[PDB]
Amino acid sequence: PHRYRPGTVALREIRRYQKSTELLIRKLPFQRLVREIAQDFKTDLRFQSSAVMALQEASEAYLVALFEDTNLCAIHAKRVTIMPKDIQLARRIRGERA
Amino acid sequence: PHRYRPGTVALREIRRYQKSTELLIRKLPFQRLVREIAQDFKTDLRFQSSAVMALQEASEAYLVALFEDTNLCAIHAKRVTIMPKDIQLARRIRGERA
Amino acid sequence: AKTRSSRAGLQFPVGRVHRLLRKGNYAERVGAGAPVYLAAVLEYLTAEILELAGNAARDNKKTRIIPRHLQLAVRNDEELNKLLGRVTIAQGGVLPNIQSVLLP
Amino acid sequence: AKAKTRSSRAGLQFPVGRVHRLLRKGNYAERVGAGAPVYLAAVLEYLTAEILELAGNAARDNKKTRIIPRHLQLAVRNDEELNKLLGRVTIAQGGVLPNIQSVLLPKK
Amino acid sequence: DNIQGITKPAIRRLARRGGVKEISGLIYEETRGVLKVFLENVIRDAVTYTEHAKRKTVTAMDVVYALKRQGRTLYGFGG
Amino acid sequence: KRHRKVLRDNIQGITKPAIRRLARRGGVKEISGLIYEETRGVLKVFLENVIRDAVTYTEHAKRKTVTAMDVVYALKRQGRTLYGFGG
Amino acid sequence: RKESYAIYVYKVLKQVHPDTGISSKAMSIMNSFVNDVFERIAGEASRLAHYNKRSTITSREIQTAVRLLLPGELAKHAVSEGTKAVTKYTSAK
Amino acid sequence: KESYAIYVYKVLKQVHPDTGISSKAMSIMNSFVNDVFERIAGEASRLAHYNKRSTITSREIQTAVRLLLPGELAKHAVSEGTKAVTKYTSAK
DNA sequence: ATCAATATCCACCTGCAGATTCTACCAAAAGTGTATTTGGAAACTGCTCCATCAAAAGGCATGTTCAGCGGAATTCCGCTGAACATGCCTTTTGATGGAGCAGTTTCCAAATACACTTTTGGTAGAATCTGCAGGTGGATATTGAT
DNA sequence: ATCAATATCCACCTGCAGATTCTACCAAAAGTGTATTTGGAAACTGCTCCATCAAAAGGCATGTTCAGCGGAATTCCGCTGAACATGCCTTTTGATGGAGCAGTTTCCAAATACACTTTTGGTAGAATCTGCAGGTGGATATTGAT
Repeated sequence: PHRYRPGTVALREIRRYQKSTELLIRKLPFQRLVREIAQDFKTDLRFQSSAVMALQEASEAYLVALFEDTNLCAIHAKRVTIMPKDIQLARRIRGERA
Repeated sequence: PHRYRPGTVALREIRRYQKSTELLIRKLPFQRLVREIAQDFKTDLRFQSSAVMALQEASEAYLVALFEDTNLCAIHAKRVTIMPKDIQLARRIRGERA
Repeated sequence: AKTRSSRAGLQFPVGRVHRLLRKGNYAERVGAGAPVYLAAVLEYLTAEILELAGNAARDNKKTRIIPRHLQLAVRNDEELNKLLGRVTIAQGGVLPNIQSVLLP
Repeated sequence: AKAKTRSSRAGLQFPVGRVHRLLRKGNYAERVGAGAPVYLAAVLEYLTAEILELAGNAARDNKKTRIIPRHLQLAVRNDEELNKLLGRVTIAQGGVLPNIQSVLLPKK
Repeated sequence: DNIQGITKPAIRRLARRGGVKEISGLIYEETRGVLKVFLENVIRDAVTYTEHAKRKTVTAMDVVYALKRQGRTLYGFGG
Repeated sequence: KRHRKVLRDNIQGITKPAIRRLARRGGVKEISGLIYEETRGVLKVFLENVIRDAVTYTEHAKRKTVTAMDVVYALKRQGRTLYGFGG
Repeated sequence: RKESYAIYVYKVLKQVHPDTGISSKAMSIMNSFVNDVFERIAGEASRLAHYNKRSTITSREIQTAVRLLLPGELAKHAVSEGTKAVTKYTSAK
Repeated sequence: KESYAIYVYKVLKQVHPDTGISSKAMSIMNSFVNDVFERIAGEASRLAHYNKRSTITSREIQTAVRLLLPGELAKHAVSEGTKAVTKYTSAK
């Protein structure tokens, strides 16, 4: 009965995903959200396949970087577990809450 | 002898300067710093007095906003004393050396 | 001979703005309605910020609006604060604000 | 056969006639000098070479011959200057640079 | 719900590419809310460019133009 | 004075009391001793960058005098738009 | 001659606060505000028109620009005020 | 539908004769060239207007470049530029 | 809580510099009125490519177990905030010479402006190749338990 | 240190999806040859305001003492997230009508362009006006020792 210790697989995932470039969010679900959010701005809309793709590419690129800054904030407070206050602080200094 | 406890005069000062708008850096000294840097950049330059005031106005608005961010990074660390590490965290997130 | 501002019921100069559009090279042509619509929007916005600056002055027992008044009006209003989130109003100071953990 | 292209005269690969066309129809000024499209095309060609040269090496370094997005990202974010120039740009399918904060590594 | 369609495993994967080793349980919700605000801001601008061009189909360029205005310039889909 | 002298080390003109006052308006209650030199460093880089562009705008206009507009345009470039000096 | 939106800022000032004045430094900031917003809007109009292979900037471009630039309520009201002014200017004859 | 794709390819072959490029990569390059073009042209526009000038010349393009590109990159961009205008001006 | 030291609050009060007030000239605007030119809306349409339905494909939700991380409590010290003494350098008020900035007329190199001719860069349907990504196989490093 | 289980590399293989070399019809470019126009440099110069020297005085920077208390280091102990493998739902993949996105043709309302004519927003120059900055006293807090 084998088992990897806490964090050993996490580190492994970090290594894997920083090597690759594939989108990490499942497309269909992402597309639903996009369309849903849009319907609030103009009813009965169509989307070029590439329009949805540009938005997903932009969104993951954004979140990933926000996860980088969040990590730095957790670490600044001598932790290794990112928390909401960490995301809040980052966006706040980014001026996204200013 | 009467003596205010440590931190009382500090809050007094915060309320004092947040209630005012005059520049806080001595004028003449600031001007020499401008001339020194400009000069070690291109010799024989002149300055409208208002170009130096525009630079001081912007530099003080820049530093004050930076100290706020720094203050937040220190409190994030459960501290009340700002340190270089805080100023550096704020600039890295701000994208000034990220 | 009436001005286009009067014709449009505006206080801002419709001719100056139509002129400025041309000299700024933003397009080959500038329609007649453009300067009218823009002069109105410009006027509407200065009314808003002047309304708020005027109140700030009043609150600080002042009759003449000064920079700090403009700064208070902008930073205290979400929309304007957002519209000017990277603008620096010289001689405006900051809004009084002390984080909680710093108090006794 | 003869009428020589402006790009060939300036000894460039990039289209001077097009850069010139694009400056005019872009509404940047009333007039456009003759040298601007030349100078500007020269600058775009140079920068283009700079990135391709670096991205090419990233391809070599990965035992690959065809330059893909990943290669371009690796070339940009690894160059202080290019990285600064594209500090607020996102290269689709570029991924990030491999990087793990030390304090997150196993305590050896 | 759709926003809930952005699953824990996916958010965790993003965090990973971002270099995150340990993730608090409350991050997931927090993240969606952030992702939601992002999309609203961007889509709202794209759709404004769609209507301006009297169209019923948002185009990659409408998104690219939006992104550029948000200071989120994207290479790969035009412009 | 009698004169024409060398500018040198003026960054120290940004005194500790003056930096303290700025942190105050910034709502800061306690300052570590290492903040002052770090602040001078941050200020110097800020200035070098605005002056560099401003002075670039001056040269382009073949002038010897840096104007407030030069500084105002340099600030806009840098994303630090300034109101009150002609822009 | 150096043009300023000053007299116009002052007229509007008297409309909203009959007994209030403005210091010249405040007016200076106000003049910068009107120029700044003007440029952002015209700028947006400029691009909007190019993205559409249109050589003309109309009241319509100015409107989408305003929509893209100003926050919620400000945008709602500005569009209204501009529409209103065009409609009226239109009807003088 | 114009694009800098071919000229991008030509420059590629001078730098890495045996290295190819995927579409998605070519698309990224294209965006790159348009982005820089817009950034440089735009500054040159402002430059002229600030000085009440009606014309955008090589002068304006150079300064625009000094303001936009980072140190060393700018240095070379300025030379390449100056070179091309010279060669061009010295040709019948 | 009561009490003494100190800071803050604030309405009263007038000289001063910054704001509001004309009288003037005004050419630069902005408006007025043809004449010429055209950009783009509107209608009609043909091919894309976008939305939707079926199905074969595979990453996620769920419950359990527990080690390890994060916050609480305790402790010690050295650093940063008050407070105070001393004195210089910044701030202020003025004047002075002259460097440049900015105005004005002048006029040629360079740029717009068609018109004419040549050619290249993009689209398209067809045909062919080829870099590499999954897929296999086996070696070996890593990780974790004892 | 000794295995035992896994994850990680690697060298080789190969099918095909995306990269490519070819052909040709061609309109939008791009180059070219001529006549016309004009932006902005050179040259003269009026006059703003920038550099600078001067003197005085008090606001403030500097430097020291002293000890309160904030920051970091250490021990502890719950509980919360990570690992995991258990069984199933949604997503991904590939094929078919249709509605819009564009390519095209048209003609009219609207935007130049231009020659006057008239109204206005700037300005520098005189002079009076007026909010408030900053000095003052003393009455209401706010602090901190006891």
